[PDB]
This record gives sequence, structure tokens and C-alpha cells, in this order.
Amino acid sequence: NQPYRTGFHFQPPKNWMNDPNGPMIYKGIYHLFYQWNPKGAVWGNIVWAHSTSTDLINWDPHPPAIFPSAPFDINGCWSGSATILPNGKPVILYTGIDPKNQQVQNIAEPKNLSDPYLREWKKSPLNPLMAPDAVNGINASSFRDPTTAWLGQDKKWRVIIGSKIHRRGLAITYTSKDFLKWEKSPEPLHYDDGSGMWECPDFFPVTRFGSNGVETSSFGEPNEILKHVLKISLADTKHDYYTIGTYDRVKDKFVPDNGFKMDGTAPRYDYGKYYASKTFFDSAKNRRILWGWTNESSSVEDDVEKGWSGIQTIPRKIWLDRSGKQLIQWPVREVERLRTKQVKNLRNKVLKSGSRLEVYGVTAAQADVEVLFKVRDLEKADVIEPSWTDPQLICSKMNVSVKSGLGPFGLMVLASKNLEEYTSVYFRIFKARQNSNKYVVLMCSDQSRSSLKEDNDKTTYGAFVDINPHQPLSLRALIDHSVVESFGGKGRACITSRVYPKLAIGKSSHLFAFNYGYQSVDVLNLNAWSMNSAQ
Ligand SMILES: *[C@@H]1O[C@H](CO)[C@@H](O[C@@H]2O[C@H](CO)[C@@H](O[C@@H]3O[C@H](CO[C@H]4O[C@H](CO)[C@@H](O)[C@H](O)[C@@H]4O)[C@@H](O)[C@H](O[C@H]4O[C@H](CO)[C@@H](O)[C@H](O)[C@@H]4O[C@H]4O[C@H](CO)[C@@H](O)[C@H](O)[C@@H]4O)[C@@H]3O)[C@H](O)[C@H]2NC(C)=O)[C@H](O)[C@H]1NC(C)=O
Ligand SMILES: *[C@@H]1O[C@H](CO)[C@@H](O[C@@H]2O[C@H](CO)[C@@H](O)[C@H](O)[C@H]2NC(C)=O)[C@H](O)[C@H]1NC(C)=O
Ligand SMILES: OC[C@H]1O[C@@](CO)(O[C@H]2O[C@H](CO)[C@@H](O)[C@H](O)[C@H]2O)[C@@H](O)[C@@H]1O
Ligand SMILES: *[C@@H]1O[C@H](CO)[C@@H](O)[C@H](O)[C@H]1NC(C)=O
Ligand code: NA
Ligand SMILES: [Zn+2]
Ligand SMILES: [Zn+2]
Ligand SMILES: [Zn+2]
Ligand SMILES: [Zn+2]
Repeated sequence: NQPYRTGFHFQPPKNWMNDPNGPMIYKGIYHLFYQWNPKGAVWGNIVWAHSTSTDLINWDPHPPAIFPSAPFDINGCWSGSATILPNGKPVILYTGIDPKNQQVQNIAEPKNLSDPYLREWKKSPLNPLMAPDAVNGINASSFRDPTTAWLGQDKKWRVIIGSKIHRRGLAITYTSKDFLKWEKSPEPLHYDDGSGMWECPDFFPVTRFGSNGVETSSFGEPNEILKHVLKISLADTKHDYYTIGTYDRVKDKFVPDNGFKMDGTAPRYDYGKYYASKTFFDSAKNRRILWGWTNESSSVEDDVEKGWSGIQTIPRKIWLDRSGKQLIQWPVREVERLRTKQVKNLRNKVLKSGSRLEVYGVTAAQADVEVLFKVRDLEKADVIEPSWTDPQLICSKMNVSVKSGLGPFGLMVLASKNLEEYTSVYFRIFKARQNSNKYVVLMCSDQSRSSLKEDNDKTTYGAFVDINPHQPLSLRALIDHSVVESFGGKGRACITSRVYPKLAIGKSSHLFAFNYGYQSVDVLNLNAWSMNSAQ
């Protein structure tokens, strides 16, 4: 019996899953590889597992693609990325562990380029293409995760590798004119002092105005103003951060926009349980897709007990916000195909102070729900306390029991009949400590009351949303048994959490809208779809 296995998120039939690997589209087929343990529910014996799709939702298995079978990767096949060469040919750059336990960079390419599912991959010699040594002095124990490579205006390829030198994180950048002979640049594309190791780095352009994706090597088209994103997975904090800036192709550096620092004080893709993010360019739809690894919030005991660990968020479409300050994400449209044609709809319903509204007629552990909340009188929101800068510390300081002028209001997902178990995703609104009348919208994902099992990770997640509370506040949540993916302000803030209820399972879960704030807020619209299982 498996109450926590997802009905429609990507996870292997069994065992431990980890980083998403070399995602790509080839011959109109979507590919996903991933770090897999073929014989355990913990990390180990790590190989590139492999599934394919035509819609990014239903995945067909294939035997592992990249596994230890040569000096350059004999002690493991760590993370990496697929580049698609200008002639449509796809290649994987991945980190392998050698006889000396050194992290080195290997190329792998398909052996049958006419196989539409690219089942078997051949590797060099002359692998490794990139390795630490005495001359470059790269930390052999911290040199992993090559990105998708991009082609410069000087016919030379660039690729970065996450690394660190003495508690300074950097994107070690290599150049190559043939994709076979790679040479280290004197200086990295970017670095941050005091940040740890830089894992799973990503580097890609975005249009300044538009929802569409940009091919990874593009400079034009003239005219069209581009912006560049550098994303890192910060090993110490265990979060993925990105910064928006410009790519000086002359110096071959990355320059973060004024109002950013790549270490710590940066925006996250996701303010909950989300790690080792990776994007690819979906040439089929001209969109950039972001893959993300949500690991397990239960005990390791539980993981080995259920015999699997780790899921993948449903893929996000990602693009720049109009104001240029952050990225927007939104679950790929395809996932909406999983919705039943029946749809529970509630409109213009008032939530008085301290109220809640059950929403029936849905499979409440496997569902998609979208709400529009309208605030009646913004002059009623409490002025935000002076030293409240961390949105995670606000949500954890004040639970749904503590009441604000406006908020807490939102959804209670994965909830038991009598509410002993519930996961609350919600908003609070404040007036800011500014001379201009600006409001601060808080999004929380509180899971302290989430499950009766006590040794689950009940960490509460939190985020600010850049939306105007004059217009109605939008909240979506994908609910899938042991995962909720909350989206605030139409993708302006995303929180993934992991939840393991003992009561709120299958038949026995709701599903509430609620409001415990001082002022009564209006539910403008509520759509709830039951969700069919994938694959
Ligand atoms: C893969 O999966 C695992 C598990 O899900 C995950 O590790 C967990 O990460 C979370 C954070 O994401 C950790 O949550 C913290 O837990 C500590 C306590 O943990 C200790 O004790 C437990 C045993 O019960 C052990 O598991 C663990 O090893 C530790 O010894 C909390 O204290 C933290 O809460 C504080 O900080 C939060 C903000 O970050 C606030 O929300 C909260 O209010 C707390 O602040 C309080 O103390 C502050 C002083 O430090 C003070 O400023 C405040 O006033 C306040 O009182 C936090 O909940 C969790 O412990 C991890 N668990 C394990 C098993 O390691 C991995 O990260 C994940 N990996 C990936 C790649 O995603
Ligand atoms: C090279 O990287 C390795 C691995 O991160 C470093 O050795 C680790 O340092 C940490 C933190 O001080 C300690 O837990 C251990 O001493 C090592 N742990 C691991 C995970 O191996 C080493 O310090 C780095 N050296 C340089 C020159 O950057
Ligand atoms: O599977 C290895 C792959 O995962 C990452 C990030 O998730 O590193 C994790 O696994 C390593 C193997 O034990 C650890 O050294 C590291 O601390 C952990 O975050 C990638 O860096 C790596 O390619
Ligand atoms: C490669 O793919 C083609 C087309 O699917 C297939 O017919 C062929 O047998 C495969 N292998 C070789 C060695 O050509
Ligand atoms: Na889409
Ligand atoms: Zn040194
Ligand atoms: Zn943190
Ligand atoms: Zn920086
Ligand atoms: Zn006003």
C-alpha cells in the first residue's frame, strides 16, 4: 500500500531519485534522464535513468543511459546536461568519478542517431574532456555539473561547471572551437565569496518583453533586447537561486543587474522544497522548461520502508516578468489535459472572519485548484513590523492561529475531515514602511499541522509576491498525495512542500478555502478539477 506515491508527478517505479539530468527535445520527443539508485531508497550506485514523452506529462521508461563502465566514470555518473549541436545532433556533458575519486567532465553521444528514443549512448576516449590537475588547481572534489553549452559569435563554445575554491563559489568556464578540445578560461563567468559550492549551474538568455523561450546561443534577433539568467544550486543553503543580468561577451563574464547579488540575497525559483533545477529549450513550443527535484520530507526510515525516495516537480514554463526584476514560472499547459471534464466551481462566496468553505466533488488528494481572492478595504492591513525582512521567518513566527488585519486567507489542502491534519497555503497583506502606499503580499506554505506522523519535516516555507492587492490575489495549488505545488500571483511566487498525512489520504481528504483574519475577504472565483493519474 502506497498512500504517498504521486498520481501525476514524475518519479521512477521504485527506489531513490535525485537530480534531473540532460533534459532535451530531440526529433519532437522530450527526454529526461535522472540520478537513480538501481538498488536502494537512499543515494548510491548512481546512474542516468531515462524516460521519454510527447507531452512532458506521461513518461515511457527505457534502460539506464549512462552508467559506470570506463575509467573516466567508474566510481559514478553524476549530473550533467544535453547540448543540441547546430546540426540537430544532441550530446550529453556529464560529471564522472574516476579511479582517483576525482570529479571530471565527460562527453557522451548517441550511437544510433536515428533511434527516436536515444536508448544507447557511446562515450569517448578521449574522456575526460575536462579534468582538475596541478596546473589548473581546481578542487577535484568540487568540480561538477556541466551546463548546456552555448555557441559564441567567435565560433567558440562556452560551458560552465559548478565549483569552489576555499568557500568561494564559481562558474568555471571552458572554451572550445570544435566541442572536442576544451580549454579553461583564466577567469570564471562569475563567482561569489562566502557562498559554498555551486552545484547544478544553469545559464540561459530570456527576452525582456515576452513569455516565449529563447534558444540558448542566440544573440539577436535584431532587434530584440535580451537578458541573461545565471542559476546556481547553493550547496550550503540547499536552495536554488538565480540572478538576472547581462552577458559581456567581450570579457566573457556575467554581470548581475544592479539590485542583485548571486550569493544568498537572490530570488529563488521556488521558496519550498526544490533543488538541482535545470532548464531546456523547447524548440517545439518556443518556451523554456524548468525541471526541479523535490526530495523527501519524511524520515529516511520511512523512505527505505516505502522503498522509494524523491520526485520531480511538474515541469515549469519559465520567462521574465515585465518589470525585469524576477522570473515567472507556470506548470506546463499540458498538465491541464489531466483534468476531468467535470469541474467544481464556486463564485462570489464570502469568507467571514474565522470561516472556511469545504469544496466537494473532487478527488482532493489528486487535484488542481485555482482561487481568486478580493480584498475589501486595503486601509485595514497592518503596517509591517520594521525588521520583518525574511518571509520564511514571518510565516513560521505566526501560524494560521495568529490573525492579521488582512490574512491569513487561502487554502487548506490535504486535510482530514475534522482538521487534525491540514496543509495551509495562504496570504497576508501589510502596508509597507515606505512613503508611497505600497503593500507587501505574503505567501506562506504552512505544514506544521500537516501530518500526525511526528518525525516528518514540518518546515514552513514562505515568500513575498510582487502583485498589487488592489486587484484580486491569484492562488493555484497542484495537489498530488504527498506534494503540493503552490503558485501565487499567477506564477510570481512558487512553493513546493512535502506532506505525509496519516488521515488525509485518498477517499479521506479535503480541500478547504479559509480566512482566519480580522476582515472578511471575498472568494471571487474557485475552480477545482479532479486530476487523472499520468503514464
Ligand atoms: C532533503 O530532505 C531533507 C528533509 O526534508 C532536507 O533536510 C531538512 O531541511 C530543512 C530545511 O529545508 C531543515 O529544517 C530545519 O530544521 C531545524 C531543526 O532540525 C534539526 O533537528 C532535526 C531533528 O528533529 C534534524 O533533522 C536536523 O539534522 C537538525 O539537527 C529547524 O530548527 C529549522 O527551523 C528554523 O529555521 C527556519 C528557517 O530556516 C524557521 O522556519 C524556523 O522558525 C526555525 O527558526 C527558529 O530557530 C532560529 C535559530 O536557528 C531562530 O532564528 C528563530 O527564532 C526560530 O525559533 C528548520 O525547520 C531540516 O532540519 C532538514 N532535516 C534533515 C533530516 O536534515 C534536505 O535539505 C533536503 N535536500 C534537498 C536537496 O532538498
Ligand atoms: C575541496 O573540496 C573538499 C570537499 O568539499 C573540501 O574538503 C571538505 O571540507 C569540509 C569543510 O571544511 C569538511 O567537512 C571536510 O574537511 C571535507 N569534506 C568533504 C565533503 O570532503 C576541501 O576543503 C576543498 N579544498 C579546497 C582547497 O578548496
Ligand atoms: O548525484 C550527484 C549530483 O547531485 C548533486 C546535487 O544534488 O550533489 C549531491 O550528491 C553528491 C554525491 O554524494 C554530494 O557530493 C553533494 O553534496 C550532493 O549535494 C550534484 O552536485 C551531483 O552532480
Ligand atoms: C538504428 O535505428 C534504426 C531506425 O530505428 C534501426 O532500424 C537500426 O536497426 C538501428 N541500429 C543500427 C545499428 O543501425
Ligand atoms: Na506551456
Ligand atoms: Zn588553497
Ligand atoms: Zn534555508
Ligand atoms: Zn554575484
Ligand atoms: Zn488604494
